[PDB]
This record gives sequence, C-alpha cells and structure tokens, in this order.
Amino acid sequence: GLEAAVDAAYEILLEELEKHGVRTIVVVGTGELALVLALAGVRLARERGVKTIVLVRDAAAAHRLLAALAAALGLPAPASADAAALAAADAALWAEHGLRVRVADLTDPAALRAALEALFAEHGRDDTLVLPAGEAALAALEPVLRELGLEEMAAVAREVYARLRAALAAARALEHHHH
Repeated sequence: GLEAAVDAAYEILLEELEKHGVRTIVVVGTGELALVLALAGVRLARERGVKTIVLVRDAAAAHRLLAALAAALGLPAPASADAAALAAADAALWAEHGLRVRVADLTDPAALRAALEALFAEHGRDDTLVLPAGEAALAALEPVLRELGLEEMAAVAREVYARLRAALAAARALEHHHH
C-alpha cells in the first residue's frame, strides 16, 4: 500500500542524505514513484529541512500530481491545469511544505537541461540529489547530466533509482486502488 511505499522510499532517502550531504532532491518524471518520492519529500522537509522539486512533462501531469499531493495533505486540489493555477499551487506548496511541482518537457533534452540548470542556480549542484521516477526518465536524464559533466550525479541517480524501483515493487503503492 501507499504508506509502506512512502516509508520504504523515506528510509532510502534518509540513507542518501547521510551519504551525500543532500539539501535538495529533484525528481524527474511522473507516475507512482514520483508521487511516493514527493510524499517522502513532505516528511523530509518537515523533519530535516530538505526540499524536493518534481519536474513533470506537461501541465496536465502537474495537475494530476498536485491533486494527489492535495488529497494526501487534506487540501484542495488546483481547480484546473491553468498555468496561473499551477504556479499559485506550487508557490503555496513550497512555502508551506517544502515541495515544488514544475513543468519541463522531458522529451526535449534542451528543456530538461534548462529546468535542471534553473534548479542548480537556485540550489547548487554539490548538495542536490537528482532522481528519475521511472525508466524513461532515467534514459532522458542520464545523457543530460553526462553532457553537463555531472557524472557522479548521474551514477547516483541510476543507483538510487534501482533501489527505489525494487522497494516500490515490494511495497505496491497503488494495489488497493485499482483492479
């Protein structure tokens, strides 16, 4: 179920924060692992002051993730995927909970590089853990990081992803809410 998945992801992230001195987590992609990482990020922000930013492919994906986060927090979802509504929801989520949800076209390497570069300008590269939310995101993220010369960051992204993938396969976040 969802709690077991969030707990397992939280434990993995705690191990990485201690291992790498992480101050900021950037999640690239959508789906169940993106939600689980965002929810673990809510706990990590409250308990450790570590901020999390999720980069999703389009405004529709941002609305879907913000709506699931809203439900988890007991808060209203944004009324629509209007950019102004999404930006306002994002600013509120950041101020109150240390989480962001931003739009970046992951099919476009230049757009993903630009979104990462914005986050690196805000949060730096040394203390930032970048994680893909799935296989497709890993395949998009690795070459971009490698082009930027961030080989260690790419290596950690792949290794931590493998552990998260295995943990979520066992935890089954959504098992109770579909056939």
